[PDB]
Amino acid sequence: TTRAPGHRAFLSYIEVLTDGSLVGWEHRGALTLDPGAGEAVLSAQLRSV
Amino acid sequence: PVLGLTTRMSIYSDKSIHLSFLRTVPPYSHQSSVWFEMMRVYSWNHIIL
Repeated sequence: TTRAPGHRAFLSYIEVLTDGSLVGWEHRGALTLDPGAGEAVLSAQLRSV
Repeated sequence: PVLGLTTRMSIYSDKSIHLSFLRTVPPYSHQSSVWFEMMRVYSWNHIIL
């Protein structure tokens, strides 16, 4: 996700829906990216998925 | 952009409605941080609000 408005509420809804399930969802991670850093800056950490 | 003066209203804090609002006076909801400090210095617990 980016810093666009509503992103705080967006990720908060993942944990409630990914918990208490017999399917057993695994969370790879949460990524916070800012477009203003630079085009090449994002690829430095985006590859860590 | 708009600058707010002498306006303490916690509604103007979610950017999903007010895209660009800035103020020079802390809002009413920020008062809660004061009560926490008074709670620990005076050794208080078991509160009801």
